[PDB]
Amino acid sequence: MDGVHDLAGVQGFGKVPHTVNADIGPTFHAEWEHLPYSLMFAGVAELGAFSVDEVKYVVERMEPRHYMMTPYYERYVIGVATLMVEKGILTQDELESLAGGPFPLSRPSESEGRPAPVETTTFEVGQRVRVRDEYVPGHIRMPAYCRGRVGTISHRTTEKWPFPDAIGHGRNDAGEEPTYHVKFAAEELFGSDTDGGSVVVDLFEGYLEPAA
Amino acid sequence: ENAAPAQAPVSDRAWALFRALDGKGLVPDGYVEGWKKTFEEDFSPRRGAELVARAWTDPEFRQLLLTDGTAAVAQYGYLGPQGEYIVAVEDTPTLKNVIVCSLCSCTAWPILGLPPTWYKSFEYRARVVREPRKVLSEMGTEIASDIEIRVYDTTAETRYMVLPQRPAGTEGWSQEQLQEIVTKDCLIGVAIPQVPT
Ligand SMILES: [Fe+3]
Ligand SMILES: [Mg+2]
Ligand SMILES: [Mg+2]
Repeated sequence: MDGVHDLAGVQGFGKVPHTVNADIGPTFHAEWEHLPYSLMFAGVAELGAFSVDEVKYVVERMEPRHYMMTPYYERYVIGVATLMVEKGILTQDELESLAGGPFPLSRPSESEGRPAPVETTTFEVGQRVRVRDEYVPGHIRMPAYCRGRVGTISHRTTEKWPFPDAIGHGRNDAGEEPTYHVKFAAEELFGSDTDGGSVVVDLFEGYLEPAA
Repeated sequence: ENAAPAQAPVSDRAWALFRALDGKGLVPDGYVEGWKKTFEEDFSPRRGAELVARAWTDPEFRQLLLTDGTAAVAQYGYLGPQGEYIVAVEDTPTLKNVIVCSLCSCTAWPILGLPPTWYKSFEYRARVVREPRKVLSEMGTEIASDIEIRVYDTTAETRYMVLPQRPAGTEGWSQEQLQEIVTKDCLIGVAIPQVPT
């Protein structure tokens, strides 16, 4: 999904709000902040109601301006709440009644997702690959900066995981795939407009194809 | 035009979500409190620091950490949620590694701790993949011009830690002494370990 969450390479932001080794304060800065992750895990591990992938996608589905003005941990409150409503566990009524006011949720999905691809290639360390030039309206773990770009394989994972584009929508056809550390030259991604060396993206097999 | 939606205070929303679930019997007793404790007390960059210090003082373990990071971490019992498949990335005299999650916040929680606010910022997520040298400079870390910067974007299940170079002036230090200078920011990659005078 080509959402505003796909931030890498966006220009116009100011300084990162940190200097190295500065005090970051406590893990949680407010008494509710442990709730989003805890309740995510309740949903995943205890209820079996959704995957972590579905959490990532439901946050991507926040209305874009809402996403942009919402602090991090609040986005996951919104996202977990949304999934609990969508899965029929909770109602928005009861959430707003208990909150004592408005509790807007992420927007409905506009895609049913897609299955794990049936045709993929097992790549080897040192191989050259291209990121498939595809557009996925639902969830995908491919930042747009690397779409259609060429890099080289630095690692093939020894484990395999469900294809995000499927389980992120709660589908039954996510299969399993390894992922690959794909090393791109900075100039491949941003031309002359970068001060970097290389960028390594951890890409599902189904996002990749052999380079020409 | 472009206005924020009306929202109840975030604390009220967050506790409403808890209460709605808990009042249906969906949240075990002590569940969120247990996670709170894990996140605050167990998941910690002191663990990654221990790992770095061991690698610095034990060539065999270094090799293991760089080849099968998951197995290395498991020896210490530090695998966990968001830290199941570990890759350690080695800094060298010509290479500085830095980690981000441009899409969200993904971080090797058990060994780095939960990410700090700045790591999750839009500024870091947008900028470090494109201009890491300037980002690190602004943060207080000057990377000599003879060093390639490599940014790892944590886009799948690999969870990364940086193995920084060991600074001069630490020769013969104990593992405890070395661990003290390997900070959270060293593990993320935005800082280089510092030796006092
Ligand atoms: Fe993330
Ligand atoms: Mg975009
Ligand atoms: Mg030495």
